[PDB]
Amino acid sequence: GSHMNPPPPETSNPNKPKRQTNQLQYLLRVVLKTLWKHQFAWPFQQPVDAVKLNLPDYYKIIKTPMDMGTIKKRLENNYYWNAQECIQDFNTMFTNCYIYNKPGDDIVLMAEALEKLFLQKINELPTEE
Ligand SMILES: CNC(=O)[C@H](CCCCNC(C)=O)NC(C)=O
Repeated sequence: GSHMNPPPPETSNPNKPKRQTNQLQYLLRVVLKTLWKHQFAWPFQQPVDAVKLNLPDYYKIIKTPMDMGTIKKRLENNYYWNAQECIQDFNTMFTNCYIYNKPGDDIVLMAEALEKLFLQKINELPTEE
């Protein structure tokens, strides 16, 4: 894509420690699956294209971008060490939306719907086995 968008967050790195846990499996099979198919997921399914959206300040404001396409690939590629690393990426995605956009805005209402669902599912994250 455009040189004015940053490289997306990495989804592979042989230097990073990785493991599968039952909590990470739940984050893929239950949490990400649930959020991904929601009516309001689409703005979150890939990195923000600030060029296409005509938002040239987006990567000046948001210095820790994150999206669910990145999270999906990180889960599928077993990139994470633990559930906390994955939960933080979801938390980062939601907070970026709330920092960059205004309380009334369509994208904020969309994020809030996804976040409500996320919280329902994380409250049920299984005991680590
Ligand atoms: C051109 N503007 C849009 O398309 C809007 C606003 C997008 C803001 C950037 N994305 C995020 C996730 O913060 N997207 C809608 C309203 O769904």
